[PDB]
Amino acid sequence: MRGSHHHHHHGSEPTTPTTNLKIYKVDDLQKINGIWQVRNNILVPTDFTWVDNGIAADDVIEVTSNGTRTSDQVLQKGGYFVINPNNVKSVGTPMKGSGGLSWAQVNFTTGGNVWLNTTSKDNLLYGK
Repeated sequence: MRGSHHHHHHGSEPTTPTTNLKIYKVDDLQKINGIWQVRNNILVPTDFTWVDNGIAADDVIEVTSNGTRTSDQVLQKGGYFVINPNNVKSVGTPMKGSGGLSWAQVNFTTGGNVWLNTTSKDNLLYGK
């Protein structure tokens, strides 16, 4: 209503950043909560709370071994991926449960809440 009208477009000429979102490991992804969910042996040795600790793959973007973002467009487990940071709202507070480590609530685009073994901040961002 009040000053709520404002349209803007992005840029088609992105420079060379220094914080490239390193690869993830698609160790196991299932149709979870009506949304494809992802797991990696690093952040998900096993037992990714499909509930919310599982990554709604839709929220992320599968990259190729070289780190190529959105190569196929359709996520698939058994490889690697990259969580679209732009689809990312933020990286939330961690919680110990999926095994014993630290799994943090990251706020993604579609799945909203998406947990990941947060035993590394560069984990989500980079996959550490």
